[PDB]
Amino acid sequence: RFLKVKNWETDVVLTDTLHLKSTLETGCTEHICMGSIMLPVRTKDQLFPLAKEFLDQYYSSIKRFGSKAHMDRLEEVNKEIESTSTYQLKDTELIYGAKHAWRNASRCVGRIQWSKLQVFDARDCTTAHGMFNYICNHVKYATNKGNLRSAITIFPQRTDGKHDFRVWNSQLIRYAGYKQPDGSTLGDPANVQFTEICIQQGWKAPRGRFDVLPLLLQANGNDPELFQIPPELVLEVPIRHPKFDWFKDLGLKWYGLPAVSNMLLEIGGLEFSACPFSGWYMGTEIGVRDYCDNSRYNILEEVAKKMDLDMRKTSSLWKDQALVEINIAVLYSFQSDKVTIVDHHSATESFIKHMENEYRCRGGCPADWVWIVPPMSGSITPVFHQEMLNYRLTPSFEYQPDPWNTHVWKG
Amino acid sequence: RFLKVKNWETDVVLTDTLHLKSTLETGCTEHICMGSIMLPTKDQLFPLAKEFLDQYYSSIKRFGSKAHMDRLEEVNKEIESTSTYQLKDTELIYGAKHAWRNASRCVGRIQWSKLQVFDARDCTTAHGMFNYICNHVKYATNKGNLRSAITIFPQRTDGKHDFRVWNSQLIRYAGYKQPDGSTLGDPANVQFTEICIQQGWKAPRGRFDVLPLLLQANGNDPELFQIPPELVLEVPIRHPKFDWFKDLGLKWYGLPAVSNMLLEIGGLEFSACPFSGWYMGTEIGVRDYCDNSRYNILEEVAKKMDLDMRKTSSLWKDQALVEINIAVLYSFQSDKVTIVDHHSATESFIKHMENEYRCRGGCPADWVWIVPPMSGSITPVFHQEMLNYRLTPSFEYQPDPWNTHVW
Ligand code: HEM
Ligand code: HEM
Ligand SMILES: CC(C)(C)ONC(=N)/N=C/CC[C@H](N)C(=O)O
Ligand SMILES: CC(C)(C)ONC(=N)/N=C/CC[C@H](N)C(=O)O
Ligand SMILES: C[C@H](O)[C@H](O)[C@H]1CNc2nc(N)[nH]c(=O)c2N1
Ligand SMILES: C[C@H](O)[C@H](O)[C@H]1CNc2nc(N)[nH]c(=O)c2N1
Ligand SMILES: [Zn+2]
Repeated sequence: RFLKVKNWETDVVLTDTLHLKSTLETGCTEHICMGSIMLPVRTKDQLFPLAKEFLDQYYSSIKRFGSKAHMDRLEEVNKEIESTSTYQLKDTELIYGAKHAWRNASRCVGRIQWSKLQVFDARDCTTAHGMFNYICNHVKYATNKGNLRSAITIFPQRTDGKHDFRVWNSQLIRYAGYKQPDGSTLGDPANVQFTEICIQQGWKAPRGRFDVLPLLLQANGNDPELFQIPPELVLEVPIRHPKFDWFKDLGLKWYGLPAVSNMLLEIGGLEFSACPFSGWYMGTEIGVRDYCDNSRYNILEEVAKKMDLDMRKTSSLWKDQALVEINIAVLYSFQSDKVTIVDHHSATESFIKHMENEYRCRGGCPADWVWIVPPMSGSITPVFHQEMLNYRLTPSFEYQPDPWNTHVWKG
Repeated sequence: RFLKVKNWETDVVLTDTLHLKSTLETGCTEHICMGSIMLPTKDQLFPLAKEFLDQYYSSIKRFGSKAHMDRLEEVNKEIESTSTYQLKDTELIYGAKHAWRNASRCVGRIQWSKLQVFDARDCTTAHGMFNYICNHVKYATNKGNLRSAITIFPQRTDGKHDFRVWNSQLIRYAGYKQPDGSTLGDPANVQFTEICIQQGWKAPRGRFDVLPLLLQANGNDPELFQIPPELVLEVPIRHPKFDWFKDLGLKWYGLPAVSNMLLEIGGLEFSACPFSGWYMGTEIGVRDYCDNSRYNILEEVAKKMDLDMRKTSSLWKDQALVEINIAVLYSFQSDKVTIVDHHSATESFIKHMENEYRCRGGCPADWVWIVPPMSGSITPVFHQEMLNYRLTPSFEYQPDPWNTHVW
């Protein structure tokens, strides 16, 4: 079966055959579309087919399908599964797998870069202090003094589900949030619960508006331990505006390295529950979502006030005006400090070229429109006008429950 | 089978049960989501009529009453005898209001119960269609105080006597390709404009020419008619702070009136059912003005503002976009023509969704269409999970009649 997608701006039609290789479910049926829903211990039984599927994919990628080397590796993995009930990936397969999980990540607009990912193998790690050291190294390598380099660090895979490696932080670098007794929040409201955990674990909080959170790291199913990332390793950018000189007096800054640390990487049926990965920011992530969501720093009012916009009626589009100015400031600030950032026009234009390339060479590109379209100026970006098909390919990044909801405390 | 939708800004969770009555299919499967794709007999008819009459009698609290049974009996008799049936006025009005209520792509549905339904099932000629349409235009326009309306022409019979309005909206601007290679007027309408010219329209060959109506009665060849200019309320576009903005010479029409969809009620198909409400500002200022394949005016506006257009990261497009949209709203408001901004409309839709969840058990909604085409995440609909499913009565797409019609 072939499926066609059309761009309604250009009339370019593309044909998808890659969706035939999709195995996992979407959440949708013939009777309900769940496309806007945010979120819609294995036996040998299920493990060998998943491993075989993966190694067939790997050996095809390297022009070695059906080779002696291919056959010997299936045999070796099969015996390892029946003998030990799991298996170990070769380094080459781990690299291939991690790059493909990114290539397959349908919510990711940055995937033109997928083949340039630095994979750090941390599968020899055994303790939280060991995890801390690997994570400092990733941050320093990825940051590269502002010339950001995409990277992933991969800790040991799940075994019995009782010995999991987890990074409890949702990102390696994030700011603390504090709920005040009057009901207001200081800092980032998204991180209040996590910040309360850290404090309970013994972090002494500076209690300001941009406190970089400590790492909370669980090795081998043990209780997590706290570590402060060396401040000299945390690159930050003070936010100012090219024309408005009062903008700096808002006291805003943000960190340069966006590093997702709470997802699960699945490769060939193996589950890597700690696999922090990092790229670089698209400006709207900070300027639209982190600053202007009502449930985040919520700075629209204060900015619009300073601009003396007409705030008595929404139809003045005061929020829209302030929104654009904030986003100019974020891009200006990062570019001026020589910290890698991409604007939403450049990023979406690149994605469309990536997507067309993938259709030609791969037969498809799964993509989640809801996530790919930027949270401001949607229809003046080419992706708004592009029909996409969303389906799930493995290797993949997957959500997993927050570890505080499932952890068995040792004491 | 019982489904939750969460708002991520407010944490409010709603439970959807209404989807279980979903009839038509979505295009999606368990393997693939098609959420962003724009267009994914006697024995057939009786269950459809029954399903509809059942929800109708339920709505007037008369389910299982004799009057309910008797109507079902009568229609069954009528289908058996005539192969079709005729809706009572009460059913027709209920059906059209509900087709709007069920429109998953419509952010304006808080208004769904206030719909003036004009029964045109007695219409027989293109001239009668023109008459009904002028009356709808004048009624809905109401000197700028717009009122929602639908006009319903006769239902499909054997399918070779279809009533159709060939136009995609009652009021739109012409488009002409030039020797230049550029396009004058609205490029969306270039093809329909050619069809009009080939049918005999003398086009005045300008940027904002109101197109003539091309009306097909009774499967006959369609015919041209000019809407009385005095019935077409238009708005010149100026800006509350930029004096040069009026120099661009932009205008738009006050009445958005979709005229190419098919209304399905109780299995009956109404192939000509033009309907109208009023504009949300972004439809004109973001889509009609700034789409690359529409009037595409961002470049000209940015220049006049003297923005740095050397690099995408200055956000010059985004800046001009906001200004264009301020100017659309200001202009309609100044001229006392109903318009709604995207903040107000989306806020209303959230309130409507809650009402529907509470009173009906859900609200089919298509997030891809509901979230405005600018400033998505600063509107509350961005953060609201929505379930998309197909309920009937419904408005459906149908093929353009020039691809179907036999001359
Ligand atoms: C290279 C620079 C990159 C840019 C500009 C980029 C851009 C983005 C953006 C804007 C989102 C949506 C984020 C949000 O709204 O929270 C995203 C999601 C995602 N990206 Fe990329 N990305 C990049 C690199 C990567 C890398 C290196 C990986 C993994 C190796 C990755 C995997 C994903 C995944 C798994 C998601 C979905 C996360 C979720 O569901 O919350 N990205 N990316
Ligand atoms: C009262 C004022 C109304 C407002 C502000 C409103 C708002 C909108 C908006 C912004 C769209 C998306 C249009 C587009 O992007 O092309 C839409 C689509 C839709 N609306 Fe409403 N609407 C209103 C009245 C109505 C009425 C009176 C009906 C039917 C009786 C209706 C049925 C629909 C349908 C069927 C669509 C989807 C059409 C398509 O797929 O192209 N609307 N509406
Ligand atoms: C971590 C990752 C995906 C590799 O980098 N990509 C990226 N630009 N952003 C991902 C999430 C960042 C999040 N939106 C934030 O604003 O902190
Ligand atoms: C009833 C009706 C016609 C849907 O009104 N709704 C509306 N505000 N617009 C719908 C389509 C109009 C189209 N987006 C336009 O910008 O011309
Ligand atoms: C409910 C809805 O799916 C949710 O708000 C999504 C919308 N699209 C998004 N897109 C991106 N990139 N990131 C997000 O957090 C979201 N949030
Ligand atoms: C490809 C994509 O589905 C298409 O561009 C849609 C996106 N969302 C939309 N939303 C509305 N309200 N109107 C539209 O025309 C579209 N176009
Ligand atoms: Zn779907």
